[PDB]
Amino acid sequence: GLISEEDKRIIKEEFFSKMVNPVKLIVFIGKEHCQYCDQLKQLVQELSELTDKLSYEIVDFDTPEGKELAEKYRIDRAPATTITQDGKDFGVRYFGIPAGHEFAAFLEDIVDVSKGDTDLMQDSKEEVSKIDKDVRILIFVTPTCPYCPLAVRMAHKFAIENTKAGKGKILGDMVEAIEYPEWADQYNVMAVPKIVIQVNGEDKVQFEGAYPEKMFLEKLLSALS
Repeated sequence: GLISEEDKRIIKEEFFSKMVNPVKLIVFIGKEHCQYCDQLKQLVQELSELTDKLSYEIVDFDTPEGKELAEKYRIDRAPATTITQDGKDFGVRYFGIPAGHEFAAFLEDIVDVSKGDTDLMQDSKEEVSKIDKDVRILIFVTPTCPYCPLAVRMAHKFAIENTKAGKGKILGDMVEAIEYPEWADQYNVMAVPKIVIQVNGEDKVQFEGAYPEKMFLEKLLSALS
């Protein structure tokens, strides 16, 4: 009972009732960094039981088949969850448990991936549609940070539109800092959210705070230079 019966009802009528295409949550789990693996596994299961348009699959990252699946979905470590549209990679990932304020953002991502659509401004979709370089966006957060979801959701919408444009080169990765301290220490994460925009594997831009759509995009674009 990780999710109460009342919440299940609310999740179904407020979120999953808007789903269109089936969504599959592919969760990679290994023997490292997963103090909250049981909750993560129980979580994706409880959500999947809410609708026939949502399913999950727990993948063992510590095995050769698991590693290969990880490569196909561009996942380099576990725990990690990629929200796919019936297996199709949209670059919407969560590294760690989506607890606290990140829970609602997780639910919305499922819907947006189901619909394969976002509410970004037209100007922003047109720009994001032109991006043709491997872009990885890290969003360091904590379950307690109320603004963090905004940054996670913004990067994810960028990933979705870039997938819709037929590029599929933008990866939006929410990183739960409490579970990935070493990774967070790597970018001197203090205040959250902390955004790191990488192009072709190398860091190019870094900032703190949930930047509005136009400014977040401005930072993404400058990173591509």
